[PDB]
Amino acid sequence: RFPNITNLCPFGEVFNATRFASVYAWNRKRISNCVADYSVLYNSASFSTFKCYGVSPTKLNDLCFTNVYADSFVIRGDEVRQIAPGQTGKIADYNYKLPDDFTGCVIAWNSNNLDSKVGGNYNYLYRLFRKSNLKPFERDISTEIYQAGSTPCNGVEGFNCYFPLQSYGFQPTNGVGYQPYRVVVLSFELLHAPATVCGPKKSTEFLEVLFQ
Amino acid sequence: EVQLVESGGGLVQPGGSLRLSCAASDFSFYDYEMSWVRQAPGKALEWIGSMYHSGRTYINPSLKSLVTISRDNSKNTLYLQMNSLRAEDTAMYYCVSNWASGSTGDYWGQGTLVTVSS
Ligand SMILES: *[C@@H]1O[C@H](CO)[C@@H](O)[C@H](O)[C@H]1NC(C)=O
Repeated sequence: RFPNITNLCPFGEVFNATRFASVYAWNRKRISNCVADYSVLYNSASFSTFKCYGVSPTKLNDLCFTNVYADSFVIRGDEVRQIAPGQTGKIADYNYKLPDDFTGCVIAWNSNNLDSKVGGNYNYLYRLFRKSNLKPFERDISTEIYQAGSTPCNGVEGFNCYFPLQSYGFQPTNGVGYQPYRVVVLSFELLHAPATVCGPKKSTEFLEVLFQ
Repeated sequence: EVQLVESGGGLVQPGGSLRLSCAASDFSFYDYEMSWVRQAPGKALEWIGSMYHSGRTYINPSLKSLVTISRDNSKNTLYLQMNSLRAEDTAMYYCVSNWASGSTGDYWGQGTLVTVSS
């Protein structure tokens, strides 16, 4: 049976969460049976990135989807550009990979005020390396020893054998490329099935996304 | 009822050690991570270290010289050992499952208070 689409989508539970995931353990939340008003989301805060792929950005208040997935994590400023299709680097290769045919939006903002501390916040981690690149929307939460050279590890950390996770360090005096950014990736599912997420019935065209 | 219970914990002299423990209802609480986290008065939540499902550990790089984390799998119990404690180390100490998943995907213990002074 076709779904009820009357409630407003609970974007606040994602965007306003107290503590974000570490990027290697990025958190996914399914969004369904609700009305996504992107004009309201866009005006809810000052975002430094708000870019959509695989979809017309101005049509977002009129488009319908079978599901929306909201993926959230923290990275440093210089890495936000890697959250896009066809990028490479430590984040895109080993932590969070978007597909080439990505359908969704990437939303990010500077969280120096919340996520950095005098003396340094080490609470957020990233993965340093993997034997192979992540597939799109793959999550790796394992902690196997990575053989960085020609010495066999036999499961032991040591010479040329590295533990694969690493703390960021977030102090408010960091340069902006080393300051924390909270990221939300909205993935739009398009299965051949009844829509469960739609824009508002009486909607303005989502024009404000053009004038950043 | 409560699924994550810290014990140990109480008064410590400056320069002393304390060992904390955390008993889990189930071993799935170590999938994928179990963490020790503390909160000092005045201060923000500070992650101390984690033990991952594999049995390996990663410690806050600014505290690694003072902290050890270990597990007893039969008892579903995680241990925190800290040495050379100072007044700064007075805090509520918590055991958190899947801390790296953020506040919407984690599971918190009740906490145990550790107080340092003369
Ligand atoms: C998050 O918090 C602020 C203030 O409480 C609010 O104005 C904003 O709408 C919230 N963001 C979302 C996406 O709901």
